Amino acid sequence: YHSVVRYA
Amino acid sequence: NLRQAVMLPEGEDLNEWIAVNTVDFFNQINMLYGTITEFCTEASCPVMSAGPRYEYHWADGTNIKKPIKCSAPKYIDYLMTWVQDQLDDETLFPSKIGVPFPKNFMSVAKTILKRLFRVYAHIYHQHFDSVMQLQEEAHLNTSFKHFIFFVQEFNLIDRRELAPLQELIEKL
Ligand SMILES: [Zn+2]
Repeated sequence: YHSVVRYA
Repeated sequence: NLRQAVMLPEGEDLNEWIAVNTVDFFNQINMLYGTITEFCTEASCPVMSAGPRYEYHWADGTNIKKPIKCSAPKYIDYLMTWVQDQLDDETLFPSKIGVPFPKNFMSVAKTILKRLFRVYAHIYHQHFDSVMQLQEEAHLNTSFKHFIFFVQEFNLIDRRELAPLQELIEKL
């Protein structure tokens, strides 16, 4: 699981 | 002189130094966010973020292993209660003169610091105008600068975590 979701 | 004040003092124990500053930063951040809660609401901050490029989901890796998508106030509540717990944990943060710091203490502190950064990031990205409104920008800026100088000093947060404020960090 990943707590940080990055977007552009 | 902050660069000076964050260095490991004369014959001091690393773990104790980090433990002691971590407690203080938690308090600083708690104070600072406390001042703008009236403006950080489930309506204003539906998901926890550091601007639209960074969205955070709560997990503590023990009680909650699968991240929960939640509002900023909720995420930060999760976070602050969680940090408090650790700091109050006597096996983790010894206040006695008998308990040593656990073998993994550094990893424990780094994790707290990593997540505390996100509160700064949310404030700067989403509520700086409120911060100015309440005339607490000076408090915020000095606190953040101190926090960053300390983590840089002991390499406690890695660059990709700091990215949401890389530009601001560079101007310190
Ligand atoms: Zn907010």
